Amino acid sequence: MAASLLPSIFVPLVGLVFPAVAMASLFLYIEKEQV
Amino acid sequence: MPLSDTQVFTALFVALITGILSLRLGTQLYK
Amino acid sequence: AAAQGLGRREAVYSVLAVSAGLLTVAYGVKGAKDAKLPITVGPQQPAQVGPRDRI
Amino acid sequence: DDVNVVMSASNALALYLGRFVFLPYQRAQVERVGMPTQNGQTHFAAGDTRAEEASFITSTNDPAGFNLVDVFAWGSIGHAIGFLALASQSAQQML
Amino acid sequence: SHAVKIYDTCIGCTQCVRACPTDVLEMVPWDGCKAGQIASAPRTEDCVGCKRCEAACPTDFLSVRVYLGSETTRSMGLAY
Amino acid sequence: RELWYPGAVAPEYLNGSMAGDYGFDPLRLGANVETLPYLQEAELMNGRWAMAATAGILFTDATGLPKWWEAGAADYGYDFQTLVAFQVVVMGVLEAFRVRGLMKTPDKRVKEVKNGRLAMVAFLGMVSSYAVTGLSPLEALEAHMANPQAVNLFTSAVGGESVAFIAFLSCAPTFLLAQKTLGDGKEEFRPIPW
Amino acid sequence: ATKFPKFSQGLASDPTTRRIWFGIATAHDFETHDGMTEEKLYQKIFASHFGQLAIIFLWTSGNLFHVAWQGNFEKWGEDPLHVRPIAHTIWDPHFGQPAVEAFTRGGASAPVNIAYSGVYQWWYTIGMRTNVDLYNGSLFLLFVAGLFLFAGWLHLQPTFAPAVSWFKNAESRLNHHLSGLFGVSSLAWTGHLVHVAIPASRGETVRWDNFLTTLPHPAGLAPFFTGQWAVYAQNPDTAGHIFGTSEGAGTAILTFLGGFHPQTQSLWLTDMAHHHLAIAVVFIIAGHQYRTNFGIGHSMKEILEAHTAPSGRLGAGHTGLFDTVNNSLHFQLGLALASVGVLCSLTAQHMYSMPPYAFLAQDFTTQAALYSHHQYIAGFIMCGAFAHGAIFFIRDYDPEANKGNVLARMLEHKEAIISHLSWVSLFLGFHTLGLYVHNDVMQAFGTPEKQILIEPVFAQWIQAAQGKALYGFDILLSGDNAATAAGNSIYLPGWLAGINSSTNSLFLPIGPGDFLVHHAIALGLHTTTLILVKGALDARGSKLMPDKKDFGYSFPCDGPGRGGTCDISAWDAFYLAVFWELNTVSWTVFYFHWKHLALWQGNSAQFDESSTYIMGWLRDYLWLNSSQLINGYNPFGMNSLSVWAWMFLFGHLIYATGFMFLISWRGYWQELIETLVWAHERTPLANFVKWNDKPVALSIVQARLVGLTHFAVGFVLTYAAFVIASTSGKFG
Amino acid sequence: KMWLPAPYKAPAHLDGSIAGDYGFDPLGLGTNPDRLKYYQEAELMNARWAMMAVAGIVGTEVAGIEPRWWEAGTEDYGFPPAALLAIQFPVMGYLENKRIQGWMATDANMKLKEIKNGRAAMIAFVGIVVQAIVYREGPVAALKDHISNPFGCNMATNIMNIPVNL
Ligand code: CLA
Ligand code: CLA
Ligand code: CLA
Ligand code: CLA
Ligand code: CLA
Ligand SMILES: CC1=C(/C=C/C(C)=C/C=C/C(C)=C/C=C/C=C(C)/C=C/C=C(C)/C=C/C2=C(C)CCCC2(C)C)C(C)(C)CCC1
Ligand SMILES: CC1=C(/C=C/C(C)=C/C=C/C(C)=C/C=C/C=C(C)/C=C/C=C(C)/C=C/C2=C(C)CCCC2(C)C)C(C)(C)CCC1
Ligand code: SF4
Ligand code: SF4
Ligand code: SF4
Repeated sequence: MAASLLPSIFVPLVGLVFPAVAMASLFLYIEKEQV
Repeated sequence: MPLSDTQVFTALFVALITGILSLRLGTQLYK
Repeated sequence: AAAQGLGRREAVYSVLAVSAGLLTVAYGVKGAKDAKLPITVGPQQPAQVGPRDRI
Repeated sequence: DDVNVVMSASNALALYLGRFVFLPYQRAQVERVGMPTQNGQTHFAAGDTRAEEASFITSTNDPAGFNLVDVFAWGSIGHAIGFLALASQSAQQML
Repeated sequence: SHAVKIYDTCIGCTQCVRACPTDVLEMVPWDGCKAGQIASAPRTEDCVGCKRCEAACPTDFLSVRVYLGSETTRSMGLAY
Repeated sequence: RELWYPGAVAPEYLNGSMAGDYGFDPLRLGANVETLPYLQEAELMNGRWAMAATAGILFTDATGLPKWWEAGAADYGYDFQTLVAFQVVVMGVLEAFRVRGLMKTPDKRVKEVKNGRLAMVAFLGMVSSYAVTGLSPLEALEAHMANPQAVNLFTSAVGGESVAFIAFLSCAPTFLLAQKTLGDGKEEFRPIPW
Repeated sequence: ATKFPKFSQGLASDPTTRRIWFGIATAHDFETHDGMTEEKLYQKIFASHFGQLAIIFLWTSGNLFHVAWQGNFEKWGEDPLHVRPIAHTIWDPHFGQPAVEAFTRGGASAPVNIAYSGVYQWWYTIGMRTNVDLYNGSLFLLFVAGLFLFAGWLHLQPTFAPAVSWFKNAESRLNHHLSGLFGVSSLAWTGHLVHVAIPASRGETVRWDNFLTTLPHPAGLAPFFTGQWAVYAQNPDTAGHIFGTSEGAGTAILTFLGGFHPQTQSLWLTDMAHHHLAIAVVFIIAGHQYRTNFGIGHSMKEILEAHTAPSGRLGAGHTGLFDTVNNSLHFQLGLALASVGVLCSLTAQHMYSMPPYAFLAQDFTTQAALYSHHQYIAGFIMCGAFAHGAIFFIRDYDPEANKGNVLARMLEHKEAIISHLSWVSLFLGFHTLGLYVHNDVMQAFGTPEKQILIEPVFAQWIQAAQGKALYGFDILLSGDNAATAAGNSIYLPGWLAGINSSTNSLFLPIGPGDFLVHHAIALGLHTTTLILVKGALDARGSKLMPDKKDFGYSFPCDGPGRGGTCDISAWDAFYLAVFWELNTVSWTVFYFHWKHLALWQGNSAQFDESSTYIMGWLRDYLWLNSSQLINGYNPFGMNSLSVWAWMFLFGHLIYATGFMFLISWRGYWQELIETLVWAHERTPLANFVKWNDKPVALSIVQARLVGLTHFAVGFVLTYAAFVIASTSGKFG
Repeated sequence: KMWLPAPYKAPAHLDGSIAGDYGFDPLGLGTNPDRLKYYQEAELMNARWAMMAVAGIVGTEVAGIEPRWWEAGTEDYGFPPAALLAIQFPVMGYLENKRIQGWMATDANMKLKEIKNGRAAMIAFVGIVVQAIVYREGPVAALKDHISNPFGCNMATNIMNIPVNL
């Protein structure tokens, strides 16, 4: 059922998982050498 | 009356498709 | 041998992505409740009404 | 029928007005005021292919060249006047 | 690096050159002014952008102008 | 060779060399060359376990034994702790041997691949059908065959979800065709970059 | 070189951390990108507009989904005055048990946030009643957002990508936006109101299921096409009408009653439907003005060309401005921002006084939050409009082409404009501050009767002209003459009932405190305009720096020579004017909030007494209404205002951190970073890890921006926390 | 020859090569040739679907299987709508994907007759929908009522008399 499950999954997903992947990914791209 | 679980998950799947389309638009912009 | 497959960077990337998914799923399903977080425990108290009798 | 008489008459009246009274003035104004131009050249002349002028706007046997767009503009004016008259009349009657 | 431009109002007083802390500017022969010399900026890559030349230029308006552009190591004045 | 839909474009790293290669990898998980053999072997393993699971579920269900979801609670000779210790030891040894063999290293291969793929789909189907309706696979099949028109996934509790997903699947290749014919197909990014 | 500044080689080769910061900052400045043509500029702008429109629609769909799923929209609809709206559930792992037990408001079984955005009143007024309707709306807007994302993707392909000339087609764009984006949209909204919102307000639910079967009016379209349009106004809603029920419910769908619905204290929905209909007609007519493809209509170039004053007082008139506006994206952006900011101010100033949503006037926290929201947005948009005009003067202004037109004339008498702006600002500030200080002293010295209390008779006289009978001028609508007699056929009874009532805020009573604060507002607007107009007109050069146009819009300075040229750029003029904009908007919303709080406690005398001197604002408004806010959490537990207390202190933190970036400047920090570089390089076990980008201090412009952002963020968050917490603590 | 009388000259992009070409592009939509070809195919498709819809509606109403066509979705066939979408979407996706790949891979009188009957079927389907909205009688029944009382049953009266028949 959605109400009892989805908040407890998506709040860490959007506030811990997605930030981690996004920052790591952006770091890897920004520091990626032009060549 | 609360929303049914099927309603929430259908809207969430539509959101996932919308997010895919947003990624397509972002990649196209980056070109 | 304990780090046989992990010596590759992209193998570590897959490990950490899978670990992130499993930890977030388990936390939202079972981990939070097991730790007895106050947010997982219900309010279990009578409610209070704001001013102008606004619940 | 009151609405039909006043409305049809009004629309046709506006059409005739556009055809003879302000037609020379309107045509003189569109002669004086050129086509819209960007950077000194028309939108179509600058590359806006979607700004290609229509062809049906000149296909007219009217002595004064009252094309279909002139018909639609003056019929709109006549419909606006007529419905304003109807609406105002209804106010004056029941309010 | 930055961009340093010398304009023909220069009187060849050499003050821009003497004020430069990175040796970007130099005096060259020139018939346009009485003094017989105009400044130039060959070593533009070394311009940190401190604009001491503009501060030391007496001519109104300035004959030397520094336009801050792409920032390199030397332009940023980093010892690291 | 036929791809995962008529009109698809196989990824350049999917050239039909591997068994069962239908050029299906929208998320580019096998795009990296060095992990692609690992992902092949993960497919083969998950398929093999799903095949064994499908056999052990269907035979158990059709022979009147306890239901697959209930089979854990049955009274066995060995308790949970000793059984999991046995499992840990023997599967660790066997998987060590499998890993070292993998480190060392047509028709039948493709057959196995397809079979495993069907199994994994069929096992996911059994788990989902139990989770939605509470009916075992043969009971679910009998219920479907009794009233095929109205007793189905798309009329269950997750029916609208399934209808939306099938709509997405049906309308995906048309959008991919537009993307090919209009765009250049020169993506510098992959859905899974690693 | 690195790949992140894909659009800037000069930043790609930068070896310092400034690369990352300036690649973030200059990402959306498409005009300064390497190898950027005008066609690519316009196509990318078009697709970005598609993108953030899809963002807007996803934001709206998210609001709808959260209210539908986690909100209490049905229960709120049952008892709008005794149910606090719910925004969304809180799932915070950091909450303690008192926090979980204190944030559970409404009828929720989980911690929630009380929706102060008014979306409940708006959605109830438009006919939405159940969570299913809100869910359907959210799903539809999800589909719309996906459609716009696909449209952006499609119009980025070379076949579908439009040329520059398509964007430069001004006549067609404005014709279609006036007729269709404005006019037809207003017509469709009217159709919604007539078919759905009004019937839902009168009790009968008209959804898509029973749409096409329930006539919105007892008569069909016969009165419409037979011209008997007054039938649709025959029987309006009764004064004793309860919203959402059939008691005292009329049948008229379109009318001009005016005033407010007595039970909801908001505008009559039939009035607002008739309103949108009239707008639809006017704008559909207006969208046929210009000539596109059919040999009729005006040409905007020639409109501008023919409007030149014969006496030559304006110079060459508007000759050459069509191409100036059309080719300058910054001119268009400044105009659009100017208008949008004025509109946002108008929405703030009209929604509080003329609430369009049922049960919005009774919810005071939402009114305060909405007014503050739109005024701060308006002020920022205004600052942007002026900044983009300065950018137009630098990048896009052509003196040779604009020779002799009003714009070159502005350049010619810019000194007069700036000097008179300085004069009016100095006069206003001297006299307003002096009168405030005088009143402070007289109150301090125990003789408040000696205060200079100027009665604002001009605004009171306007109110008397507009129907207010408090002051007794009795001239135009308060008196008995032709204007009132003409008004008293349709609208004026309801307007007079609304304006002469002490409860609503249609035209509040005005006193000497209102005089002094409006003059403070005038000071703020005149000074912000001074700074911004000075930045725009001196953007291209001044006596201190004649060749300012060669340095771009935003540069740090021109060195310490010539006495010093700090904050000389037009960007720096904007940066300075944002402070004055925040100050002015804060003055306006402090005035709003205090006057309304006095009204809502029922004692307007408090504001009318204590608003004439600054200590009264500091004591009876700031100190007095901050009591419950700061007591959100304390050693004796916490309550529902602990989050707003934390945000209050949070905004204070950001404001102070901004002060750091604003006061201390680069060169102290650069040397400090140099010592830190040495330390890291010479630390054992830490020299194993080395930076890819050389760490450097924030550049001058960058840090000015960072400090301004912190200043503004702390400003907005502190005041949002205050205005919400105090109003909710006293009224819910 | 042309949608307007003889002193009408067609726009350049409509040179008469396509079947049923009467130079009717007053908005100039088909100026781009590749888009004109895509629109030719879209016209053919929408036309064929309008034909199928009109023919099916008239068949089910004249023969009396399904009067008042608009509620055919509500009628119970034993097969609920959700699974009907679930089976339609794969099959119709396959058919339309195959058709569009054929179109991208690539008698004049017969083609002209087809396109003209398509434009007629489009107009007819629009009329069926709007009449059904305003009158709530089936198409053939609406025709019968028009024949019996032409001045009592028409748009200029059915719009005047929505409340009495709805
Ligand atoms: C922009 C709109 C918006 C906003 C601000 C929020 C905000 C929130 N949502 Mg909601 N949500 C939205 C749209 C939005 N949602 C939509 C359209 C859906 C699909 C129907 C959902 C479905 C949803 C569920 C099912 C749940 C939340 C939850 C949450 C909360 C935090 C966890 C989270 O972020 O997971 C959000 C989950 C996602 C799967 C992502 C959905 C976001 C939309 C679809 C995309 C928005 C992107 C944005 C415009 C651009 C981002 C780029 C950049 C600016 C960062 C928070 C109150 C959870 C909650 O209530 O926790 C207490 C929860 O359980 N949301
Ligand atoms: C250290 C303390 C702390 C922490 C970590 C949190 C954390 C959280 N709180 Mg809690 N809270 C705290 C203290 C804290 N709180 C205190 C003291 C109070 C007062 C009692 C509250 C009151 C409170 C309430 C009332 C609510 C929360 C909510 C939340 C959640 C936000 C959901 C989310 O992740 O959205 C995603 C994160 C954001 C949207 C933040 C965006 C901000 C950034 C900086 C904007 C700019 C972005 C920019 C583009 C850069 C992005 C980089 C990116 C790629 C990484 C989160 C779990 C909410 C919640 O649970 O709803 C689901 C909620 O409603 N909290
Ligand atoms: C009928 C035809 C039509 C219509 C509907 C539109 C519609 C639109 N065009 Mg335009 N456009 C047209 C023809 C049309 N276009 C033509 C012929 C051309 C070629 C010249 C263009 C060229 C063009 C360009 C070049 C661009 C657009 C853009 C846009 C979008 C702007 C966003 C917007 O609507 O802001 C929302 C605005 C309104 C709804 C109207 C504003 C009214 C005021 C400000 C507010 C009043 C609101 C009201 C009081 C209610 C508010 C409260 C309520 C919500 C509670 C919009 C969807 C932009 C874009 O890319 O977006 C994708 C863009 O850059 N158009
Ligand atoms: C429709 C509106 C609109 C549009 C299209 C633009 C477009 C543009 N502006 Mg304009 N502008 C606008 C509104 C607009 N702006 C407004 C309202 C303001 C006033 C605030 C400005 C002020 C402004 C200045 C001063 C400048 C521009 C510039 C530009 C250009 C580049 C933007 C840039 O540098 O990258 C994108 C910008 C950024 C990434 C910086 C955003 C940083 C924000 C402020 C951080 C905010 C923090 C966040 C809210 C806090 C979260 C909450 C907290 C609790 C954690 C571009 C042409 C620049 C330029 O070169 O022009 C040619 C320039 O110098 N504009
Ligand atoms: C409360 C703080 C404060 C005050 C009083 C001022 C006052 C002023 N600013 Mg400043 N400003 C401030 C904060 C402040 N600013 C901040 C933080 C910023 C952001 C950087 C700015 C940015 C700014 C800009 C960018 C501009 C101004 C301008 C102005 C003037 C506006 C005209 C006016 O009101 O004249 C009335 C003047 C005053 C109220 C000043 C004080 C005069 C006092 C009352 C007289 C004292 C007499 C008394 C005998 C003194 C005893 C001293 C004795 C010991 C010698 C004025 C001098 C504008 C300007 O110059 O316009 C001409 C302008 O361009 N200011
Ligand atoms: C044959 C001929 C003739 C005659 C002709 C005619 C007579 C024509 C006509 C025509 C017409 C007769 C036309 C019309 C037109 C119309 C129109 C085009 C309309 C429009 C409308 C509108 C636009 C509307 C709007 C509105 C509405 C919708 C509602 C609201 C209000 C209003 C009104 C605003 C003659 C003998 C001379 C000569 C020879 C030939
Ligand atoms: C910098 C620049 C820019 C920008 C600027 C700006 C931003 C401005 C603003 C401006 C503004 C913001 C303005 C405003 C205005 C307003 C007005 C003008 C108003 C009016 C009103 C009226 C007229 C009214 C009347 C009346 C009354 C009194 C009341 C009642 C009703 C009536 C109607 C009767 C540009 C880009 C352009 C250019 C370049 C430079
Ligand atoms: S630039 Fe200014 S300072 Fe340097 S030489 Fe020419 S004049 Fe003298
Ligand atoms: S800026 Fe500093 S370095 Fe560059 S030239 Fe002028 S003085 Fe020499
Ligand atoms: S900013 Fe700092 S450095 Fe640049 S001029 Fe002003 S003071 Fe000298």
